[PDB]
Amino acid sequence: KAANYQYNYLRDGEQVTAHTTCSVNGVNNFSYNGGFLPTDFGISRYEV
Amino acid sequence: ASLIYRQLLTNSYSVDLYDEIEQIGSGKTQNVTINPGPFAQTRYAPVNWDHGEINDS
Repeated sequence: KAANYQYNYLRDGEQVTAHTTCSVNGVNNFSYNGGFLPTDFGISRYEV
Repeated sequence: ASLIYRQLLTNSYSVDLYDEIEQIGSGKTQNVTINPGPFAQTRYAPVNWDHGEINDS
């Protein structure tokens, strides 16, 4: 998911405030089904 | 020897030929005459920075 984050740093003294948000595109999506029972553990879709 | 001045005045027409010669000799340049009317410098726009297009699902 899109993750935002703000910070600052130093660059020849002049304190620079920076603000960014990272995301992904072209993400592969793996669907693993360990078992079909209600008790079984499953992940309908996990991104990679 | 007074005729030096008379001769120079009478023969002065040859300086036209001399002017043509030096004109042919001299290199030449020219102008691209400048424009007035930068009386209004223009700023970019009202610009606001934001995160791009998040790809939600």
